[PDB]
Amino acid sequence: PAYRILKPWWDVFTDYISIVMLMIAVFGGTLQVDQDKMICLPCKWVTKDSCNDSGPTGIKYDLDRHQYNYVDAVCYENRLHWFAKYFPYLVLLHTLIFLACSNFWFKFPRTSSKLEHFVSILLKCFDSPWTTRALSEVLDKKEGEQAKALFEKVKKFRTHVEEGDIVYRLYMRQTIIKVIKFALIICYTVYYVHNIKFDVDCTVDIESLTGYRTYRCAHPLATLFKILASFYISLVIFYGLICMYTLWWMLRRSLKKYSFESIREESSYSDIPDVKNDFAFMLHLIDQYDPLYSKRFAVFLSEVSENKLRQLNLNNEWTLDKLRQRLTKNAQDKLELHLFMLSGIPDTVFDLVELEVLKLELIPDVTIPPSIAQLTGLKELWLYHTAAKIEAPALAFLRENLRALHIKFTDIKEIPLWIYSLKTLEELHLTGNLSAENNRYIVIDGLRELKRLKVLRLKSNLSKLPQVVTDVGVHLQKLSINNEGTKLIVLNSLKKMVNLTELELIRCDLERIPHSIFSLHNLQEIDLKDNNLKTIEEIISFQHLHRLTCLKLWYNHIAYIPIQIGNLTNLERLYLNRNKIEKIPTQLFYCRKLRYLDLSHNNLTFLPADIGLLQNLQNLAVTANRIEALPPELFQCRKLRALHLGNNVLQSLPSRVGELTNLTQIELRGNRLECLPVELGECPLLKRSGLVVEEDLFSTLPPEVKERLWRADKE
Amino acid sequence: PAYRILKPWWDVFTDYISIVMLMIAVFGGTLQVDQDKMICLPCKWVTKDSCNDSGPTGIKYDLDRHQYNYVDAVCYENRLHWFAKYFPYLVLLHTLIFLACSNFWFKFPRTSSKLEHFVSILLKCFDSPWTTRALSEGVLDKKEGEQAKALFEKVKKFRTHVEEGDIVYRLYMRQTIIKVIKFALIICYTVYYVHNIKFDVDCTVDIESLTGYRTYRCAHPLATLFKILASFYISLVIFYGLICMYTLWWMLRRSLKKYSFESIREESSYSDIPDVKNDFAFMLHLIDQYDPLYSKRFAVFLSEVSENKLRQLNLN
Amino acid sequence: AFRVLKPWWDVFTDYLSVAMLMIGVFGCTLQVMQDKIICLPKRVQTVEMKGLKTDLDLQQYSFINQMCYERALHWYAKYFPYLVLIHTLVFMLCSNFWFKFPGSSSKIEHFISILGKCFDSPWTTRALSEVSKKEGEQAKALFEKVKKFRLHVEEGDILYAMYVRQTVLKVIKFLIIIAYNSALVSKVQFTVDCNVDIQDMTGYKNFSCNHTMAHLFSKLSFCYLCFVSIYGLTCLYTLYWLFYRSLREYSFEYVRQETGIDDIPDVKNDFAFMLHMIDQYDPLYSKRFAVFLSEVSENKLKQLNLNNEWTPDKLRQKLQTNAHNRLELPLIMLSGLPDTVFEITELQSLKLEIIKNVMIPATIAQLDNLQELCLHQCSVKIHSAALSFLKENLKVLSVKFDDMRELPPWMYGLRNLEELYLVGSLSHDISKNVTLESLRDLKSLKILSIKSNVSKIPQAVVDVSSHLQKMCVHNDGTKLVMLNNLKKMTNLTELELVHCDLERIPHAVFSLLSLQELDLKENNLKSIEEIVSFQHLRKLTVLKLWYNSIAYIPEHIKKLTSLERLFFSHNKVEVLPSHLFLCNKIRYLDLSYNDIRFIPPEIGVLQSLQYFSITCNKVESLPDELYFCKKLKTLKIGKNSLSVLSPKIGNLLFLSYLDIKGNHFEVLPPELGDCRALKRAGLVVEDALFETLPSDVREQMKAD
Repeated sequence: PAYRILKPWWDVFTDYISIVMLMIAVFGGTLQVDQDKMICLPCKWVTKDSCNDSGPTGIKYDLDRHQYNYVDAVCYENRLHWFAKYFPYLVLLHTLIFLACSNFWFKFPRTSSKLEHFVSILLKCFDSPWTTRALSEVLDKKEGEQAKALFEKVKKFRTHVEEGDIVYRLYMRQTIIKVIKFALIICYTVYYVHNIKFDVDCTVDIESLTGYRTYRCAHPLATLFKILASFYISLVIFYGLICMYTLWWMLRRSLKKYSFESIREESSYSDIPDVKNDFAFMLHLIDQYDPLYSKRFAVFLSEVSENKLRQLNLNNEWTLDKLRQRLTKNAQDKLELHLFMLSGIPDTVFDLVELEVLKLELIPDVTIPPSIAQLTGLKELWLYHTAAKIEAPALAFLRENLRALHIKFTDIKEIPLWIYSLKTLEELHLTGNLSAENNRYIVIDGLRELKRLKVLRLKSNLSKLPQVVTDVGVHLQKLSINNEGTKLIVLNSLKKMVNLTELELIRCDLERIPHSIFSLHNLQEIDLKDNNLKTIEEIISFQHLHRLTCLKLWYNHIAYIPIQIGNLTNLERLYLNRNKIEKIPTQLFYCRKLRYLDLSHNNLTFLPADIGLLQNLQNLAVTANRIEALPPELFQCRKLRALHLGNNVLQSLPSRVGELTNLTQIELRGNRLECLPVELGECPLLKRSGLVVEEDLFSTLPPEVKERLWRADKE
Repeated sequence: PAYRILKPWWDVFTDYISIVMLMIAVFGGTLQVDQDKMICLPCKWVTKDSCNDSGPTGIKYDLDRHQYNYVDAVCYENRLHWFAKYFPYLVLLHTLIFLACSNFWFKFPRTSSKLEHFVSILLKCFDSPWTTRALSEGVLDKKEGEQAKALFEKVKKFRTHVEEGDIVYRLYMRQTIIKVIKFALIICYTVYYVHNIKFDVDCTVDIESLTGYRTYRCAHPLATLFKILASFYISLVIFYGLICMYTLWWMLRRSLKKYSFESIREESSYSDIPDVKNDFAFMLHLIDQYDPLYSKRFAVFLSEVSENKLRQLNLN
Repeated sequence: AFRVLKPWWDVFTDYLSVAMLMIGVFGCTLQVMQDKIICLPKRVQTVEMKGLKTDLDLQQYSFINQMCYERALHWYAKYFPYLVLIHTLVFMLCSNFWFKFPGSSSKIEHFISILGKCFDSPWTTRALSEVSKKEGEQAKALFEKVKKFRLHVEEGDILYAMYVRQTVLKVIKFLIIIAYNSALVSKVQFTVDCNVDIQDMTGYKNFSCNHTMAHLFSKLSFCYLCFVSIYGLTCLYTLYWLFYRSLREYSFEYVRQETGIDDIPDVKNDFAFMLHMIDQYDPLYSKRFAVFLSEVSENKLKQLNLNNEWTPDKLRQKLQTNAHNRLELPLIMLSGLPDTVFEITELQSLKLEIIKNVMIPATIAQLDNLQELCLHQCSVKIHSAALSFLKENLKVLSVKFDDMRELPPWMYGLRNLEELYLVGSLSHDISKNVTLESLRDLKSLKILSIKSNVSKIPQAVVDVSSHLQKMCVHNDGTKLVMLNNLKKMTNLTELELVHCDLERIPHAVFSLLSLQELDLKENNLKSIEEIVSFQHLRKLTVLKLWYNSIAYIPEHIKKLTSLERLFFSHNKVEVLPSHLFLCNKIRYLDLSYNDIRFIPPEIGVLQSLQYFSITCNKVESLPDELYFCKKLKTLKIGKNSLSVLSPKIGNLLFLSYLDIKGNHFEVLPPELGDCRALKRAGLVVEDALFETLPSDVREQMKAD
């Protein structure tokens, strides 16, 4: 059947013995019903109510056949021993009790359901091809999903069965009852088997009806019942011995503790836990049927097998081709891979050789295998909320190849301790708080070991700068600290920034300029963004610094620009946007080298003419101002490309804009331009993407000029 | 088979007791048909038409074999108690009534159809992979998603269809009540009339016109064997009745027309499973009495939160 | 499939057992109701005959019948059917004695599964057609399964013992049955005489009785005797077939009589017995399964699989070049060497990486163009024509011995070999490698590079010193000792010792009188005091003592002036002496990444210098006499402590390379245009030093 696997050799032996016992009982009962009688003869000479036993002629009893039948019935009922009469029914009852005790294990609904579930999952595991692969240790998707579902079913089954020990308890109770029943059967049957005799003397006192008192009888099925009992006792003994062995099999070993030490030592998976209670009991019975089923079911229990199956499925879910389809590029135009919400890094990632930017985002406690050394071009590495665990060949290839490391964190333990052992590290952004107990810049104390750093971006909510960064700054060239509104204590400890070229204090809220800013001769990029400068007054001391070329003073509370700003000439990308400037002065146009001018979101009263003093100027953004007219001097400049002039109060553009040639992008949604001058359509580099313009005033233009622009767009 | 799921331990115990009593009824019936006679010897000495019965020589009765057979038949029909003659037929009838009460739940087309529908979609929910997915708490197959949605809708439709009427619970209660009353009557009359199965029977049948004797003394061969069978049947009926009273106490212990999913909603993520009522509650109580895993695997379909997770995951 | 393992005797005995069961059941149902005895008392109380009146009732007759059935009828006549039933049930239970025990049953199932699987396999038909893709992989898997079956069954013999025990039990039981049945078959008779003493009841003592079912019981007993005799003849034939042929040995010579394959091993014990069983079923399975046993069949299948997977076009794709400008075939982790590889005749170099258990056929004689062989971590075998041809043709060899046996012993039978690359590792007992000291058979060997942890130079090198010229040894932390074996170098010209842990330059190097170059790489030379004998190396032009620990340089450098290449990069030198630059023939002088304090002016003597590297020094002063030396082609002064680049630098006409990277400079002079061979690439500097040239000089410099 389906439960033959649960039955050991002793159980099936007892079943066969019980079947033979039932056959014996049926035979004995058939004989008892059919031809079991008594036939009795009266003792003619009787002395003291006993047979005196005082050619030959027959003794005449003068008894009818019916008197003989009455004598037979009475001496069968009253003087035959009850064992000889009811032995077949006794063996029938005993065999039925034995069969009921044996089948109560499979009959009781709770244990039957538990056994059915166990047998079903064991049979499904036995035919599972993933079991064959795990014994052998590239699989089908449905096969891997079936393996995962079977793993989860094994987990929930273990949680279901390990709580109770009813199955083992029921089997113990059945074995105990069988042993006790065997003992009682042997005792009473051996005691009473001698009472099955052939010659019985009956003294029934029916002299009133028959005429005699004592008769000697003869039981036909006596010596046949004496062998059927004696053969039955033998079987019981055998049964008992088998049952006794089963009882011994309960006592030498603990059936509620199945230690997998033998299996896990032989198998590669040496992490198989020891099961308990009922699950241990049926695994022990599986061993008694055939240990191969338990060996095959053992691989669906270890956690290392679960990890291997998850890795195999992940190689199927995340393949090299799918990664290439998702392959993207970063801001530095380098090949990046954004792995978001992954359980780990697939080896399909590491099979690459051309990857340069390995980005790891929110992967829980991953372990990096050495095959990263194959990613020959690897230079950047992005750790965002990722606890990274790495090994030594990986450290070697990163010490000889990796020159960038971008670490984002919200905890100290998310930051790994390996990242300080790189021998080529050059670019490095630490994002997240680096100030803690025994860990304030002591998370990252190995930044002395990194002697080639050149970029250091710190979004860390920082209150002080380490001196070791100042020591590294002999080769470091960019330090941008984001603190979300926390003032650092500079204290003129930044003057070792000889090689620093871009000091970018983002959201520093300084409101003042320390002397270390205008002491560092190599600084070229200076943006005091969101620092709430009411006044900027420290530009005069910048002339010792020969290299300043771009003052992007944006996103500030700057109320006014002093006229001394006219002293500068050498700036190019003068970005004074997002301020509170009342008006742009003519002094600001003494700067002849300006190539880019952004004055977005200001309170400029109007646009003066001296804006046309900017011949090399390429983009100009005076957006969100109060500006009405563009002068012809602005149109003498041939190099205007990006004119973000929108959301303004522009009355009109004078026709001298026909002097413009290099216009590329213009924004006019907004303004007050009554109708489009056709000169806006004249600009060659200005295309439909660049001419972001209203449609009706475009329709006011002649249709053939629009057709020429359209043909330039489409051809 | 398909109906073994809705058979708790009391039901299977009563079924095994029933087939055992059927076996002893068949044995007793075969015995009655074949070897049930009674050997009657006339009382040569009489007193007021009663058996006086006051090298020995056997008493001569001057009766032929046919007169003896006539005396046997007449005393068997007249002065033998009806219990000692029709005990196996009564046992067979009582066993058939008990089996009919047990199996009428399976044979009545309305209740049988409801049981089949319940068993069918319980098996389908067991076969549903989303049962495993919900019990664990990714990628959904189109056919698997369609099957899951159809199973959810079938569960909702069937819950609406059966929670209105409790004909199955009422039928099961009526069957239990009928069985316990049957057991009471059986044990009463069998205990009363078991002492009338005697070996020696004195018969006074008035056949003196034909045989010549008035009173006879008879031996019933299958008297004590029938007494042993009667005692065995009494023991079996007592066991059946104790099981039936336990089943009735199971009905009266708590309202089987009101199942609360509180433990499962606390253990599982879905805590919005409603407290279902009436026939659905009884049918779930039965499978809880067989295996709580069925309710654990089937409660996920009732909850709307799992449907909310279903529609989100199907969309993905 | 269990019926296949049952021969004719097994099914014959089974059907005999069913017949015995029928006989026993018939006898039992006869004995239950029909068996009765009829007894009449003896000496009882145109001829008119009158019947004798016994004066007995029917009850007395039944009593006599019982007394005589019990105490006169023989027990055989009453219990023959039950004895038949019991004995035939014991026969039936012992009929499958060799089938029921789980280990033997598992062996039966495994063997029948294997035999059926190779029966269904078409590789058997393919191999039989050969002698007289996917399915190849399936055949290989079935072959390794057959080998696993050999490792799992052949070593045991429990099945044969169980079969012989079952047969012996059947024979002894049959002897017992025949004996007692023939002894007691005369007791079943019709007329019996019964002398029970029931005279006090019936009046008679002697009775004559008739067993009514005695003729039928006699016929049943004779039929059972006939069936037992047939069963015992069957079991005796089974025992004779068991014993007269040794079934612990199965011979495949009958297959060999018509099949050419002769590597087939003869299986024993369990395998032999159960193959005899399958032969008793039908010999076709055995003579067909023969081909799955031998190993040369597996080798042929492996070669066929290699040829199928590696088309010549795939080898065209694999074709590439190597470090010696030869046509290389990179073969990685292969099962063997295909003949398709040897079909290519334009091939100049073979690369075999961890392809072990490989035998080189004569087919390599196809490709004459070979000059290099890369036998990397692979144990290779050989054939006579291959020995002859690779003696005649092969000259360059590059092997890796990860394991000592992964070095094959046949490299040394050659003579034309010239280059050898002995990469790998070695143990403590270095001198025991007779594989090394067989290169006396090599006559043309000129290049020897041994990357291994070799502590003692073998006497092999001592023998082959006459024609050897180049040494390259990487010990990697292992101390090299026993330098007399390098003393008795005579004709050697190149010596590159890496990480040999040689504290001092031995007299071995000075015993060499024709050494073109010397390398003491990664060797802890704290002091250099044995240079006095270095004058004997007149051929010595290269002294690449770099990454070394030479703290100061003495006067002994005057011993040799033929020195040309001089690498002291990363040395411990503090101040150069006045005595280095006397040897004017020096052209190639390196002090890269040292820490020299300053450069003394005696550098002016080195005119024939063409390379002067002192990069990453602490030198703050460069005197103008190195700028006076115009023959100085390369001159690397990078990352020193110098101040200003020399304005009169255009005087150096032949200044090809001036690495002055990372030097603290201020402004480049305008006279770089006068420099004929100095570039921005040549004058590597920080970019703020590059930005300093005058505009007309930029116009003349962008056009060079």
